[PDB]
Amino acid sequence: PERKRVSKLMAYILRHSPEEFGLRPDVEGFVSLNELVNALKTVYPEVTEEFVREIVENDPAGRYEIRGDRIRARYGHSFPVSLDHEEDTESRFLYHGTPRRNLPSILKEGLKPMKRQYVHVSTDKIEALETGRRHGREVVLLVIDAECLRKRGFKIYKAGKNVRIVERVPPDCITLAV
Ligand SMILES: *O[C@H]1O[C@H](COP(=O)(O)OP(=O)(O)OC[C@H]2O[C@@H](c3c[nH]c4c(N)ncnc34)[C@H](O)[C@@H]2O)[C@@H](O)[C@H]1O
Repeated sequence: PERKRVSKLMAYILRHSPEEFGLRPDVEGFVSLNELVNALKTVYPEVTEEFVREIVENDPAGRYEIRGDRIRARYGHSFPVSLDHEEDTESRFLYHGTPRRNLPSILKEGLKPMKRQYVHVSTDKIEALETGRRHGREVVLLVIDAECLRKRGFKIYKAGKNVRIVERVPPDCITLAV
């Protein structure tokens, strides 16, 4: 209950609107941990640094990263950020879940970042489908040839446990839609 509310607000601050709370993330997307706790307290005042450190440690998707006294979101940003994730050179197939209503536009334009900086995909079929279900009920599973992306210059990076980021996904690299 309360853990999900604080995590949703953390993602809003660290991915989209930090300046709304007086925060200035560095080029790599990090903000001061102390600054984040004080920002969160203006909405939920009974939050501590230990409560936030428990969220980061127990995050099932690996959303957040703490380097000492700093904290950032690892992906999902809507403002420019210089990330240092490792490249995914092993995956052959990647997956992306999206409402079926988006398929005609995707089959002509490919996957675009839209309001975010990068296109997000997954190595896990269940995670991709759950991600698509956020936007609507009827969801299709897209299968993406990873080597198709690499041969066209689009490197894939390991942003989370199963989450992967890439600049875009041309339609020719989408092999299947189920
Ligand atoms: O942690 C969460 O955030 C990550 C991003 O989630 P996604 O659902 O992948 O993206 P999001 O920005 O919220 O939604 C964008 C939406 O737009 C669709 C899309 C992509 N490309 C096109 C084109 N060309 N035309 C029309 N629509 C689109 C995407 O499929 C998506 O539904 C992720 O890690 C998630 O867990």
